[PDB]
Order: sequence, then structure tokens, then C-alpha cells
Amino acid sequence: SVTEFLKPRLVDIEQVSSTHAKVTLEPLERGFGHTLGNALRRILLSSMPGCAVTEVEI
Amino acid sequence: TEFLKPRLVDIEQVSSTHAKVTLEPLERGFGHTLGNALRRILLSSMPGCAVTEVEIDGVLHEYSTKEGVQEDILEILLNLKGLAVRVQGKDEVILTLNKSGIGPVTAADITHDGDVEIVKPQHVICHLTDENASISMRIKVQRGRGYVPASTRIPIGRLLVDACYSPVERIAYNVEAARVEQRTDLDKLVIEMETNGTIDPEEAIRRAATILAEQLEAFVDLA
Amino acid sequence: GVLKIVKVYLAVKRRIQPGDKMAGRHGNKGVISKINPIEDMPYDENGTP
Repeated sequence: SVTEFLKPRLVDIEQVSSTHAKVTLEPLERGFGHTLGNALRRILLSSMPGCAVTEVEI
Repeated sequence: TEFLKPRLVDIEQVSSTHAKVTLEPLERGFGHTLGNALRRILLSSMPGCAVTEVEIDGVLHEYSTKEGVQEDILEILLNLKGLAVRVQGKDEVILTLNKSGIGPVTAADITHDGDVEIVKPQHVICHLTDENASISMRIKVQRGRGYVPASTRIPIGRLLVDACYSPVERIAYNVEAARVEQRTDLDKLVIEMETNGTIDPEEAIRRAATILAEQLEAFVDLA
Repeated sequence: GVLKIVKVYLAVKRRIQPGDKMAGRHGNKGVISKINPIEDMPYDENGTP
């Protein structure tokens, strides 16, 4: 019983144009929204593998 | 490019109630993310064993008062609500207490049971002052999460007492530098939990990890 | 004109809730606007919210 927690059901995947998406999840328990949101925000913004231009010379 | 997975390097019991665990290795940024996520998840989503119902023999309704005990009934329920117990297995369980004679009525003299264990016997429940005065009571206990007052969950000797199901009361996370390890920037995350003794550090941290892992796995696949 | 009257004393246990009116002692009134979880509150350096 204690282990049970309301799992979300992935609902919104609204993909405005080709790159701007507005996902929504619900219903989460009291406060899980903030903790998941902040965790995802920090991990996405801080640590995401990728490649970008570093040095340029003329 | 690799992400060093963390591990629970140590669990030192500085004191009976509060303790500290250490997570290592962690990489830059991950430190504060995990620390805050674990503090937030631990401070709410945990199982407890707080009392829920009390039935005193010679007490009709809560606002009355018994004899031979200086504490009013409301103070008795307050202390019982403050009582901490470690219960395994059985979902809910009944305890008995029929101490008689002058003196403290600390939790130690609560009737013995099986997997139920009173973590802090010293915690006073009430007092006795009259020699031929006995306080006989049945204390129900279930397990739950967060906070569930009397009214929301709602004989006449069934005194409802607000739940306080929570084992932890203060979670603080710090991030610091680790050994050289042939690689700098590895963060040691020290998480101290001040718990009422009902839950050990390892069990609590692992349950928090499990709940967060489930919630996030609900994010892994999307439409 | 009354044969008998029976008076019953209800006793209730209110709880601080999101419409009360706490107030300091220097006239600084206020109505409780929300009962946050323990986490959302801001906590000082060594953990205590």
C-alpha cells in the first residue's frame, strides 16, 4: 500500500511546429510535479550529450 | 561522455535517531539535482507506524479526565501521537498498556508484542500519582504516508488521534569534492536524515530511490 | 411556560486552515494563504525548514 503512488498516464505531446513541444503529465502526488520538473530541467539544461562549435578562426 | 553512476559508500550512525549517508561518485550538476530530489522525496513519501486510535478503559470521551493521572486525556493523546514504534510485517496491530502504581507511564511498560518494537521506551506517555489508580488502554497502529488527520479518515470510547505517519523530520544534503581518483570533478553527496529511529538510513534512502525510479520510468516512454 | 430544558455542550477541535487570520503582535495582520508541504518551504543551511 505504502509503495503505491499514482503513476501518470502520458497524455499531452503537443508538438507545436517541429521543435517546440508542450508535454503534460497528471495526476501526480502532492509535490511530485515540482521535484520531477526540477530534476528534468537541471539534467536537461546542464548535462545533455551533444556537439556544438567551440573554436573558430578567420 | 560517460556518466559515473553513484553508490552508497557509507552509512555512519552518528546517533540513535539521526544519521548520515554518503553517495559517490557523482558528476558535475548531478550533485545538487539528486540531493534536492532525494530531500524532497524523503521528506514526504515514506512509510511510518504512528498511532491512529486510542481506547482508554475509564475514559468516556476525549475532553473528560480520568483519576490518579495528572495529565489530561488530551495530553495523553498528544504524547501517544508523539510515540514512535517500529512495526514490520502485519499491516495494523493493537498494543496494550495497563501500568498501575505511582510514577511515570513511559512507553517501556507498554505490553510486549511480536515484530512490534518500541524504539524509544523513555518517551513519557502520561503520569500516575494515586497508588490505586490504573490506566488501561488499547492503542491501534497502522502504516501510512504523509499526514492524515482524524476528520478526513472518519462505539464512543474510540478516541481518534491525528496520524503523523512519517519517519524523517530533517533532511539536509551537501555536495563536496572527492578524492583525486585520477579524475577531478567527482562530487561526494552527504545526506543527513534526522529520523525518529523507526527507519534505518539505508532502508529509507533505497525506498526513496525506488519511488523516484518508478516515477521517472513513467517518463521513459512517451507518445 | 417551560416544563424542562436540556442544554448540550458541543465541543469541537478546529484546525489552522487557509482562511484564518493569524497576526503578529505589532499589528501585522494576515490571512493564512496556503498550507504548504514540509518540502516546498525554504530551509536554512543545515536542513531545518
